[PDB]
Amino acid sequence: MNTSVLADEFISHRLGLIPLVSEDVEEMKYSRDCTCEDYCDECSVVLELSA
Amino acid sequence: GVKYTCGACAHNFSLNKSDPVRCKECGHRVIYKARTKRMIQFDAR
Amino acid sequence: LNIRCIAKKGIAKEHAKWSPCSAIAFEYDPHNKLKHTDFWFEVDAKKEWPD
Amino acid sequence: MIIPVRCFSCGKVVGDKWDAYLRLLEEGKQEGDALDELKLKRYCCRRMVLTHVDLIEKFLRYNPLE
Amino acid sequence: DDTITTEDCWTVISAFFEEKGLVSQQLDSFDEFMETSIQDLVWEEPRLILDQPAQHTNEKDNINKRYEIRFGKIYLSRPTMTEADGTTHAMFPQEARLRNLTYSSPVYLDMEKSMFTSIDGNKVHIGKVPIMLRSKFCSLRTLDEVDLYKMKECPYDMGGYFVINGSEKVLIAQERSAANIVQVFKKAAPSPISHVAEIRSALEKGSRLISTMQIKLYGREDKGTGRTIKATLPYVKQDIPIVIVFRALGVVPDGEILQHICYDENDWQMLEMLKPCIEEGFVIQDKEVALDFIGRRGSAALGIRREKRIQYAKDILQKELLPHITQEEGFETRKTFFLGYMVNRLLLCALERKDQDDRDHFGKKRLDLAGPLLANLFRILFRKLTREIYRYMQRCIETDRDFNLNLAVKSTTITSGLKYSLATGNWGEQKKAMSSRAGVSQVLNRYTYSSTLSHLRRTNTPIGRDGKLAKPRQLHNTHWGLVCPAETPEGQACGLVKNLSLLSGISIGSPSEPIINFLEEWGMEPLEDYDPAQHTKSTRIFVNGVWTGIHRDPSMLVSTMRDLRRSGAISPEVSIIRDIREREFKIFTDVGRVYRPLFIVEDDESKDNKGELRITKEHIRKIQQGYDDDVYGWSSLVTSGVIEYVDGEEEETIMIAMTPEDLQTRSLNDTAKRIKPEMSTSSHHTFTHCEIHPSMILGVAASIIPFPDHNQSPRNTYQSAMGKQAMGVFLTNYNVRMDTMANILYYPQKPLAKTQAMEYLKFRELPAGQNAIVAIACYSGYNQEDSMIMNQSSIDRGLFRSLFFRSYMDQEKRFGISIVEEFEKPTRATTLRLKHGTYEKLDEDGLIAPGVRVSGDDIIIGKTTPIPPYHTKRDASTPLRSTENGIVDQVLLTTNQEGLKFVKVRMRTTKVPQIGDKFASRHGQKGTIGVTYRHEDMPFSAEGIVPDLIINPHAIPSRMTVAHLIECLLSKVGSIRGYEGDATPFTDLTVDAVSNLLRDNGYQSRGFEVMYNGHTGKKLMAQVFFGPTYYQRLRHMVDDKIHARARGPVQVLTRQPVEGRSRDGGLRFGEMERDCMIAHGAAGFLKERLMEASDAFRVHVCGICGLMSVIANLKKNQFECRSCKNKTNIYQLHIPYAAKLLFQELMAMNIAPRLYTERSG
Amino acid sequence: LHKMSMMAHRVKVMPYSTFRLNLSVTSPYNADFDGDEMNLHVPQSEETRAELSQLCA
Amino acid sequence: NEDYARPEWMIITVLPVPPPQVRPSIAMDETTQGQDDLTHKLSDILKANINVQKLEMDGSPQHIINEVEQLLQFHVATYMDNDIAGQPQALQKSGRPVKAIRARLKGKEGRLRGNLMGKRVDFSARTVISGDPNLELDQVGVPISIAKTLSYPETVTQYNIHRLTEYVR
RNA sequence: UUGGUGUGUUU
Ligand SMILES: [Mg+2]
Ligand SMILES: [Zn+2]
Ligand SMILES: [Zn+2]
Ligand SMILES: [Zn+2]
Ligand SMILES: [Zn+2]
Repeated sequence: MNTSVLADEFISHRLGLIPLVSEDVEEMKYSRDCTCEDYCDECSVVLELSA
Repeated sequence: GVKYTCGACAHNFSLNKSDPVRCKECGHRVIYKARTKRMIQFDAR
Repeated sequence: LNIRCIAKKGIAKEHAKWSPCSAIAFEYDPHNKLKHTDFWFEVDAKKEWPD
Repeated sequence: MIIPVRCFSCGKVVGDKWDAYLRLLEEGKQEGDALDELKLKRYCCRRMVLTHVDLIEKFLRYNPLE
Repeated sequence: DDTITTEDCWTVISAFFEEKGLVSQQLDSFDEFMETSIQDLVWEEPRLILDQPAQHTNEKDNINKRYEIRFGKIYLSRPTMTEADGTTHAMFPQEARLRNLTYSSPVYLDMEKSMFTSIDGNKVHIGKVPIMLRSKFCSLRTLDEVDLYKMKECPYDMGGYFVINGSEKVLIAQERSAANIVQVFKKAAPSPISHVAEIRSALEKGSRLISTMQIKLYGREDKGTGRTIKATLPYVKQDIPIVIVFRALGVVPDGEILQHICYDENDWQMLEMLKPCIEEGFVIQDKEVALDFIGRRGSAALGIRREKRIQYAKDILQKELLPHITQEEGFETRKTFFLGYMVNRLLLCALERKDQDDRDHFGKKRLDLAGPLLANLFRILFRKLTREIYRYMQRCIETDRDFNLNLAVKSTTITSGLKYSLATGNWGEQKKAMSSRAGVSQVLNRYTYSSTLSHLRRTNTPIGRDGKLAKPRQLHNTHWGLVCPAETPEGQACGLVKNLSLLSGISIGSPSEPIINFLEEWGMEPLEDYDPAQHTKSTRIFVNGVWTGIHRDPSMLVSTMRDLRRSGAISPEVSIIRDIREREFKIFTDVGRVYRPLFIVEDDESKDNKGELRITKEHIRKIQQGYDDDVYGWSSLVTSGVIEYVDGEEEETIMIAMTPEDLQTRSLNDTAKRIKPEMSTSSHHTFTHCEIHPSMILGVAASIIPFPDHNQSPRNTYQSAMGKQAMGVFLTNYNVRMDTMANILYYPQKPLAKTQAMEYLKFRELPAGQNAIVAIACYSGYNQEDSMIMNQSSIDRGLFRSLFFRSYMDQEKRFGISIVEEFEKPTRATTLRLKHGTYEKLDEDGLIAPGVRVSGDDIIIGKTTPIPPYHTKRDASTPLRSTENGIVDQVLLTTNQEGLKFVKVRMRTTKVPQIGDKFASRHGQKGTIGVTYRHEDMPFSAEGIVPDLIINPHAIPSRMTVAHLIECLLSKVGSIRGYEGDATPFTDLTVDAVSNLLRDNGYQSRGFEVMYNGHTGKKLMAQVFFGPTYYQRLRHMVDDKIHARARGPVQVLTRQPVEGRSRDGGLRFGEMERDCMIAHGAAGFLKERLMEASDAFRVHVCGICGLMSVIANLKKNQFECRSCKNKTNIYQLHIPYAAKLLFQELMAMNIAPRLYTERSG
Repeated sequence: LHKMSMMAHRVKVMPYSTFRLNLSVTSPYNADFDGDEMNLHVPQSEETRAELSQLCA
Repeated sequence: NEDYARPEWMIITVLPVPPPQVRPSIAMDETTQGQDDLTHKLSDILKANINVQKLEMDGSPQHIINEVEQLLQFHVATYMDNDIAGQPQALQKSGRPVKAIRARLKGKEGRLRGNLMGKRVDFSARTVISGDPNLELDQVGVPISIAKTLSYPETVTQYNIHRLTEYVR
């Protein structure tokens, strides 16, 4: 749910620029060869946010 | 059935394709639909 | 504002939101002893290009 | 509008350094010296904060849409 | 005091642009309209009179039943939306724009109907005058920016423009020729007529054309033996001699005509050219016989005897000739002495004691804004109202009914007229569609903010386009500070279109009568005591086109009056202008003079201010307090005597230095600075004016440009005519506005080469581009001729990524009292002609819910009409365009003007700046994104900086735009020292200061850093020049001009494929393409093109009469040339359908093309 | 404007939707790259294909 | 010449009617047909025709004849030409002039220069260009969508079956 | 899947 002063793909863009920790990342596989049809908890870090 | 959002008092009121379309609180005649029940998607690039 | 993101694993080739790092200096032979570079110069080559 | 995240040229994340930049401006600093203190030394992360002009305050000047 | 520096002039500009804002010219003259013009257009012709007097098959009932209506006061208010419900409420410009409304007010009027009894109907809404935004008589002049966000109006909006049928329209200041000035033009040679003295008349009140007296010197250069002249008059059919029309105006003898005209009995050359005029005009010797003579040509009617023939001639010489001077009589001295000045003048120019006059000397023109335009069109439909009431009166007096007048005003008249005449601007009554000045009012453009800022100021020129003449297209040199020497479009408009400068103001229109009182207030002498032999040296004085008297010494008077404008006894925008050369002295008060301000140099050796500027620093401290030391804005400067206004006529009589360091004569040989001229001609000048600032000569889309004073001026014109196509932020309320075009540029940066002028277009607080990294270096041939390189990773970081908005529309129609429309989801059964998209995305109520991803070719607004008397509904859906994708924002739903429903939808998506998208420098070095490189493959300097935009070396050295380099350098320095460097032109900012600062902050002096290959790191042999610069985004993309077409839509009329992109038309394989196909000669390709990928069409011919009359039944397979009884001599052909169209058209005009298929001889 | 202003070519298929050229052909068509439009007619027969390929190349 | 141009044929007793392809009705707003101006003008001609034949069948005041005949001549004049010198034009129901047959033939956008000598056609395409030196001299870049839209008919022969079947696939 | 006018912009 969005009702902001900012549009949507705008905020998805800015979220795409956000720095994460990936120190442990090589035991996480690539998305396009991970053994799930659309996302599960083998290859995702699901952020749900609602401020 | 649709939440027609009021343009003035933010009231979620559905109209039965029959009601004259105004604000129930001040006569403000502007409505808009609200967002769907679906989930929107984006690829964040 | 209620948002739900997935996090998946891409490289800078897909897009630069997966940039690991920021800015890379690089230099070799700071005194041009190979004459690989050639200065443009008004007056005199030694004076104007700072060390 | 509102501060971007990285630089446009290099890619050092800068977006956090907006609020600190205004707070350093409040004391009477000069803008170059304020960028000096924040460790912004290439001009890439100097134009990504120095030029930037702020509209989203004006968007929150709209007394409530809903 | 001290030196008035540069920033002191920026104090001056802050006071000006905090008083007026920008668009004074709309607002203040529209205030003039609403305050006075309608009151006087009503009280122009206030009464009608009927009478049905006598012999009504009467009992000799001789009764002057005179039916007399007198119009009175107007009533003015807020706009009002009377609902279909009937309720009235305060409409507002948001509620206007959302609802296709017309921001229009009640204009009421009371009617004083009276009756003569000499025997021998309340506040009607008479019309809706639409109200401009931000006016006094809009409800948003006042009221609290806080509440303006509560009322959806942006504070950095400025208004100026109107609202019609929803959308926004504007008024171009249309540019008419000046009235009532005594011109002389010379005529072209293949003609017996060489010199001309012309005028165009128009009444003082009202400003409306009536007469056009013309003079034509008979005589080519030594052709036309009698070198005498005739006149041409209004309401005649033929040229009439000069001395005869003199004797017609009431001066018969030869001696008094030479006394009126001639000023020198020793000017025997001109006196010699005089004599044949009198010797030709001998045959008409006194007044009434000349009156009878002009009765014979000019519409005095046949058989209408001498006394009424001569009456009519006295009417064309009472009214209908020299009307603007006066329309009462008794001042034949005023009339004839005006014409004696004309004869004086035309003989001055025919002996060439002068140049010819020229068309474009810009004081000799005027301008028409919203004020005079509403005056004219209101006058027109007001006369139409007059005769409508008159029509209804002569029907309800025959049957003699006490009419209430409230069914006697069908007030769709003036509302319908003004609504159409700003809807398309075909300016006039719609039943005067052609012969009318087309394109008055325009769609206002909201693509970006500065574009609107220019476009609200724009003037246009009606020469038409008939005449390719380069004299009206010249930048003629009255233009200093009045129009824009940069901005004008490319092509058909060029030379015409004049953007009012950043020091333009529009002079309103003022009571000339107190100015007359100022004239006679000092002993100006009247016109009836005038003998030029008694006074040859007196000064003859004009008020807007009437010579009103004479006086000896203009100097004391221009001192007094010029100081009374320096005080304020006059309107301070009235140009009191002196000449000394003509022994003449004019005062214009006219509407539409383009004035400009200058710093009043103390031009007078009376005190030590002489040579210096009168502007003190105490005034500067006063402007920085905001008040005077017991309100002090720009108005008090104007009424202080520090700044005087001049229009183009006083531009003749001034003396300017450019900058205030040139007023004192200054102190060398430094090779950084610029070289002002010495001005050592006058040892002791009297400078009267010095410029406030030179970058105030520009237009609004011209002051944006960083250093315009270092370029080749076509690139200045290009940059000004591209600055309007920036993507940016247009107004800050794009959430609530619904407009068909809107685009937000994401990340807008104020340019590091800001000006000092961009404070006053707010562009540093609403920019329309970015600073990306310039690196002018041929890299891999991809910037060969003006293409460029762009780093894809920088776009991925968000470079210039673009919001895209669009508003659609639909409404309900009513096809019967019980038969209306309904936006519903149509079935696949009950409804006719479903669109070949799907319907799934529609909802229960016909309008798609937001949040839903939308593609092209599928519905949003399904307007189903049931066919008036299964399968009885019409599918008339309004779809999304065939090119677009998106996700939907804010789906408006409401009620129309009509009372039925109404819709508007604001779809949106976001466009990635990709390969082919045009970009632009700030010096025109434009082009497309040639290629995209990822991050590592760029060249990169010693620290890690890569670039993002790589214009070509070969783009520079011929285009000669050295300002672009100066911007890049100043950019890099102001980045590193971290502040925005003043690049407003014409300062002492050289290149040397920038060079020294870049070096002394630890760099190379002339820009270069040693950059590398990204594919080796083997150093690039030459050092590469490299920095930031301000970039922008022009409105074109490649996703709007790609198109290809196999087949599809053909017109019914000609079966050749259709025209336009929007219907997926086809291209015009035009004439000169066929020419080059002939030159190559391979005509078999041409027979492919004009037969086979077009209207291939098959007909038949009877071989005897050769025609195509042969009726073709095919499944019965029979034929009959019915003019011949031919059934066998039958062939078919293969011709273009348009060629067949030619044949049917011709045979319907009776020419007979007959096609015999064999050579005959 | 002259008999080279239509010239035949060959097809190379590229993404990223613009027309690509050689830059030696910039002189005869007189095209720069500040946004010109250049059209592309297509033969629909064998005959016209050989016509173009032997003369207008 | 007798069998082709016999100068009693330069006076029209019988003015033909073209078929309605040359004046076909246009959907004003998808229920009502605004007519082409030829239909309006042939209707005006037939109205003045019947008001001619009305006079010789009753009491006729001898210049009522003359004016209705001269009006007939006027309507036949504006059927082929609304540009005749000296006289005002034939006018429509908007304030616009009438589209004659002469206006359908002269001018830049008539049928010949606008439709026959040069016209619009199909199998075209159009875009904005870009330089690319990594190419030969006889090569031009093709965006993919333009390759999708346009096509070329290659004949199915005995030496190209396999690829063309693949292009089906 | 309208016509027909008219305006502004691209080379
Ligand atoms: Mg060009
Ligand atoms: Zn998984
Ligand atoms: Zn409400
Ligand atoms: Zn940076
Ligand atoms: Zn025949």
